[PDB]
Amino acid sequence: ISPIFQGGSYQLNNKSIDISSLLLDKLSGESQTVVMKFKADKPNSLQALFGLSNSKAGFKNNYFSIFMRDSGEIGVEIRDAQKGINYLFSRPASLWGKHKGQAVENTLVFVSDSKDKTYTMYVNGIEVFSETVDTFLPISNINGIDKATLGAVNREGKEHYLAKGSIDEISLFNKAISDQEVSTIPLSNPFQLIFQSGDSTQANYFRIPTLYTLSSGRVLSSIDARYGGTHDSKSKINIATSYSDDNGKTWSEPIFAMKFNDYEEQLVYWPRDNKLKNSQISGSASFIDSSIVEDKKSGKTILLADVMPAGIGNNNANKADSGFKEINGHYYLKLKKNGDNDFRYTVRENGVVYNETTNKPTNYTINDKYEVLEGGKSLTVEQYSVDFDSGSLRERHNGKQVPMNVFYKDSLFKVTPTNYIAMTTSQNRGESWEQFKLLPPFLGEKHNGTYLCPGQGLALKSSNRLIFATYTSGELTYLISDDSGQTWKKSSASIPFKNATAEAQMVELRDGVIRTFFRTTTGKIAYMTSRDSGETWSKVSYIDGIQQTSYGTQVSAIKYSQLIDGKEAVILSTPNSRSGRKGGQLVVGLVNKEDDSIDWKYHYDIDLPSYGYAYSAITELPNHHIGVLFEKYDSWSRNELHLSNVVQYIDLEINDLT
Ligand SMILES: Cc1cccc(CNCCS(=O)(=O)O)c1
Repeated sequence: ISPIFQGGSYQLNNKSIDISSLLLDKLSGESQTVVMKFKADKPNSLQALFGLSNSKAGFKNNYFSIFMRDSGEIGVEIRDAQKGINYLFSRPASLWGKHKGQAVENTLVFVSDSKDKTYTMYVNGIEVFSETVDTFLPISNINGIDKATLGAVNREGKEHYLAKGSIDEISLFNKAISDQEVSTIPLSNPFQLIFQSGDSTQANYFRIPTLYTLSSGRVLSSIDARYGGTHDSKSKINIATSYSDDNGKTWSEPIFAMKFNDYEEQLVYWPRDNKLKNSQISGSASFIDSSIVEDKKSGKTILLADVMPAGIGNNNANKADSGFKEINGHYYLKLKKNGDNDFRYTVRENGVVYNETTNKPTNYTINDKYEVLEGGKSLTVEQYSVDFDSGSLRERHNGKQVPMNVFYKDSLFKVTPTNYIAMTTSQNRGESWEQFKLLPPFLGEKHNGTYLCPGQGLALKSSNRLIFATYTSGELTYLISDDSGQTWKKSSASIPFKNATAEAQMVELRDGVIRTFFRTTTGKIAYMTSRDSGETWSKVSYIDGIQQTSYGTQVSAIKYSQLIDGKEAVILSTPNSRSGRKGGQLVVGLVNKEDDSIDWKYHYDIDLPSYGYAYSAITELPNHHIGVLFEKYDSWSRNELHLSNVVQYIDLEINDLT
């Protein structure tokens, strides 16, 4: 259908534009669609892009508006005082501001549908809200409407919510266009989605992106596929992967590298209201925090992730037990059988479940998949599904049986409720993944395991050494293998922090010289250096010129392959901010060969200082461009939980950065 109104090249410089004569007498019926292509690289704190209002005295709360905040939030108000209706819908972190230093044209599609009593907002190809009401209010049917306005809302004859930006195109339709029709509206996105709502994972949310370039040129990515909102475990979370064989231009339909089946994989819209947003899937096993490395010698790709048994996360992680028992200098996974008050069982060699009280083996064994078998026959449990239909979250048996896994809540045998580390491999560069194995304890029997640093592992260029960084209280604990990850050893490196979330990433500055950048509690990114390929580690220093928050955020890093201003180059990706997770930057450092110090010379703003930027992953693509996959929102803020499609991918070239 044609538009009833179509206009453009409107400059909003804190002066509203009156289009009432053009538009108001065209509006008819109760369903409308607004399509609007706009820029705002210097928004005011709070501004309206489009307004429909009763401007008369005493009717200040009769208007429709499409508004944004300088935090990147978008929303609408639909108010009529006489009808006693005051509707506000919005979603934080829905906008782009800048890309490569040019203002981004955001494509906004708002559908006001009177038949379905539903308001739907799309921005840059992403539905950010869809709200159904019991009492629909057509944006046209607001009492006494007499003004149509761009860049403000006219209330009692005055400009409210004055805007700074521009509207390249605006069109209105006296129809609620279909989801199908919306999909055909052309976009001007600076970004790409690799993982997204409705893909093969069926997770509505995603966190903790990774990126790694394989020697064949294939680019690999892993991520937390988060089902129960964006909450850290406890929840249901699988690890998913996707690859690109064309320098990041297109990406495979994702598959799982790590998954549990105790709970169904469900696409669920998690409540964002204050009473309910902290609802948590509370009985599901899960993974969290993946890290990737490629082993030159075997050609295998290796992926590690944290593992958590049902119910269990960071809060209630057994911080006094590794979950293994030492016997004769060997480690065995402890088990608790349904009905005991203690862990009276171990998984010895060949999965054989073994009674520790009697030292007699049982008729039960554990297969490669951590599944339970009795006399060689495989036991099952009934799966759970979740729903908010009763008003609050319910976790209910769903009728489907799945193999009994010792990480599950309904399992006859259960592991110790603490965090573990799992490892899987792919022989086909991420077209499929093996069953994972648990890594052994490194810090000992009574020490609960370390925490994987998400992102990349490090493959030393001049040898077969593989290193995965992990953290725990008071130290980083690097995991080192020289035999394609068959066996691992630890290299501990003390840090001056207790209970720090010390997510660390490494770059190889030259052959045998590793620098690790890590998150702290001080507001500065820290670093340490190894010169013997990770055997031993320097004292901690800190970077000046970049700010993080007191709680800090993960930082991603690569050694760039090409000299810049004639010097070795490292690239860092991080929020640059002491207030929140925003102001994303790539920072380019030039190495000083006389002392391996780094001059941080170029700062590249991914988008506005006020727009969200959290965890990230960077990689040098085979064409020497830079790929960035990142949380484009504040993943710390309690106001920005459970947003869909905010992990986004962009392509940069070095000259953009400098
Ligand atoms: C439950 C859990 C397991 C392993 C690691 C973590 C850390 N979560 C950090 C993410 S953030 O800084 O809170 O955004 C949590």
